[PDB]
Amino acid sequence: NATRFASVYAWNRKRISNCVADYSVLYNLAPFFTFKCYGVSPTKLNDLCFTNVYADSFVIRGDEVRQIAPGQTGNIADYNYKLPDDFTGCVIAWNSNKLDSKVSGNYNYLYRLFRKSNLKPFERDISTEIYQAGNKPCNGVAGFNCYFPLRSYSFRPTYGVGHQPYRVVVLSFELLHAPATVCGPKKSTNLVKNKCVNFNFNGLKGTGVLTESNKKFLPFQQFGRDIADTTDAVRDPQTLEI
Amino acid sequence: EAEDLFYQSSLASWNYNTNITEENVQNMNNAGDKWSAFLKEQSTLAQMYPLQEIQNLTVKLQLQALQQNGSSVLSEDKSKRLNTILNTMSTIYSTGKVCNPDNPQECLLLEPGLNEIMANSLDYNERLWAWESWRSEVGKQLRPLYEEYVVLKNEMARANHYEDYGDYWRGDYEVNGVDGYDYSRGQLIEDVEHTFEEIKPLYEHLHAYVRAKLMNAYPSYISPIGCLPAHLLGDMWGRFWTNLYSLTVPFGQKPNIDVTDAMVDQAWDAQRIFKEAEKFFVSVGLPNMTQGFWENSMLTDPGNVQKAVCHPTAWDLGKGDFRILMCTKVTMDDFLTAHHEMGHIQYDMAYAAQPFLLRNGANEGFHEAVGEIMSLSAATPKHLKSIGLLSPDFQEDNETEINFLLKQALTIVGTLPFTYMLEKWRWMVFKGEIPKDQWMKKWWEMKREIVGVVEPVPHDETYCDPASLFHVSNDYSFIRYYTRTLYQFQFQEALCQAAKHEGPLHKCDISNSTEAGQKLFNMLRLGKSEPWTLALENVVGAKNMNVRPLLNYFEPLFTWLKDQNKNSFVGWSTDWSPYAD
Repeated sequence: NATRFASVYAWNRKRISNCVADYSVLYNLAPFFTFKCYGVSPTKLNDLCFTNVYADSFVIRGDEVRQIAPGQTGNIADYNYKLPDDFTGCVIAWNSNKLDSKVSGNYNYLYRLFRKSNLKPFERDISTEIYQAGNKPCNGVAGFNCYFPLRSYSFRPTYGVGHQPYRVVVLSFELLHAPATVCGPKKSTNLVKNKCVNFNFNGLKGTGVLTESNKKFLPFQQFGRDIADTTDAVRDPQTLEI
Repeated sequence: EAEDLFYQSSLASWNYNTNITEENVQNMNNAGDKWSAFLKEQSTLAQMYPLQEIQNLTVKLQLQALQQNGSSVLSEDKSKRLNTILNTMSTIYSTGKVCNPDNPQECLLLEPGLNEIMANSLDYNERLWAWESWRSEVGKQLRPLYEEYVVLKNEMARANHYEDYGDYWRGDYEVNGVDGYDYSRGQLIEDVEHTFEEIKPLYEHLHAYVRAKLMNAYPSYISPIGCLPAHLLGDMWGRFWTNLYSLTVPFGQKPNIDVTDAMVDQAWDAQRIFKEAEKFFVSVGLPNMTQGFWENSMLTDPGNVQKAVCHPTAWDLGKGDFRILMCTKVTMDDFLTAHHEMGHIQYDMAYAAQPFLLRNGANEGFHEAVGEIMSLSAATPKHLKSIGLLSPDFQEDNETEINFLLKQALTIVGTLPFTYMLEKWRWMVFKGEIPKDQWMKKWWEMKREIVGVVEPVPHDETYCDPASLFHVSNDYSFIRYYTRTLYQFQFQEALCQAAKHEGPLHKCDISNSTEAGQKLFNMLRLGKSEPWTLALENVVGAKNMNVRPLLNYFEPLFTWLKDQNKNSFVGWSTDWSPYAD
């Protein structure tokens, strides 16, 4: 929900690490236009955690939304950015008609259509180099047989869907050998007392009868044991009650 | 950089066509000079291109449209002179005042005046002043204007390595660089002459059918043997013969096929016109509707406080923006041009990933011939019964299909010798084959032999007769209309060959079939990256221009035109004249 976005070749970095992500108000509410991705489903992210998550904020044309795919090549997927074959995360797009544009075309943000070579995935390429495919040079100026790929956008809300301003948030999921830090939301149920019931806690599994406890407890502990090495107290995962 | 400077210019023309104010005429100019500066700051940097070493065909098709220097090869006073005479010759056609020489106290204007007098007038002498005074008051000063114009464009063509200016309109059809699919610039001359020989019995049976039914209206004005007087063709020149349908109706007791009476009682609007007709495109296999087409286009004339020109055109603005502009009315003919003008805009929807030099048709007539195949497939009884607009049990016999065939005979087949008569004349005035005293004498001599029309008043060299049209007075191409029909019948045959319909081609229907979608969409997405001689082989299988589906379209008509003209005279002669008294 950013007010200012970055360019499509000037991708910024916002770290998502050591936190809990709540997708019950973002993905389940869904204020965006389209919701589709490959690799994983959006109903699989609630019980799956990863090590390091990255994201960005950039607005493309509407015809360039088909180039954002793993293994895709084209005018944007081979010259502006690249998605790798092992891309785990998902891509969410939403139209941004009147707030991200201006009158007579949004000439604030630019995009590169030609590059001198094929780029790697995660390349923040903001250079002003010239693609060459001829014989003679031009001494570094936009002149004879020398392309100038830097040209601004033309966003305005009275236009069609072919270059409608679509705010695309490419959220990149990545699992490593480090343990996971960012995990999705998960609903909870009510608690019952004075009954032999099953326990599915955050860090304790078993069965028994939950009664009131008059024992001392710590705010960081999960469970307690007696002298006979069995569980006799559990702290609430949502709250704190032993 | 051409996706921004032309896009600022062409949106000002869309803003001028929507809102006509005094601040909007200059809005096209100040955003329009930067595209004309970019058209010359790129073309002077594209003159030293080595075309002897580039092997890429996708690059070299882009550089052929950039190597053309344009109209600024010559000197500074002549580049001022071409900017001077071009806006002069279009202002006098738009603001031309013509009236009767007997009573000049009332003189009206162009568009409400001349249009009504060719529709329902039956008088001989009163309609004769409507055709003669337009050629005697507007076209008198064109002969000092066109004589220096015909020497201006010949010097533009010799420095750009052409033969003459007749090869400039044929330069868009030139295909070079591919072995086996070569097409010379002079190959279009003998191709037009070869395609006319199959339609020469087709027009001669149409020439005898019009004159035999017009014997009852004009007993002592039209000969049974000779040619046609020029002031009774139902049009200003003879391009559209649709207004002569009330005089050449085959059976008046048979009802016409129309949904004008069926559209009023269901309370249809202009929003329901483009919504039901968009279901024709998704059922074939084309992609869906864009949202900028709906909430931003002008289908309803916005009140009487502001003027807006709503002539039907599809505005290919740029970068994937698609807009249409017409005043949609509740009739039969406005629904067919709603099918036609969005057939151009779905052709432009296919090559959205192609660049600016490849975002065009394969020639100058490819963009309009691919739009009429949905308009021909919308007036069929198979489509109109499936949408529920007609009767659920409507009678269809052999006699009511002739009345549908004459709706496609008058406006399509009738302009094709008139397209041949003008474009052979325009090719030979720039080549210098005729002198100044034979400049206008050759025009009605070639008119009397190939279309069968004789002027009732003799015109000297001080009048300019073919420049009263819209395309001659604005310096546009006229060879696009001859291959407009030949491409729209080769497409409409070959698309519903895969739709497994057994019957005639006028009863064929490409909807409710996805076999014609994938056979079309790989041809629509090519654009100028592939030439037309290889894109034709993917659909119809023929790289050459042939007249085979045009003979099979009117094959019930060519049987009936043979049997009705057993007593009539086939052909014409160069002896009869209306002024020979």
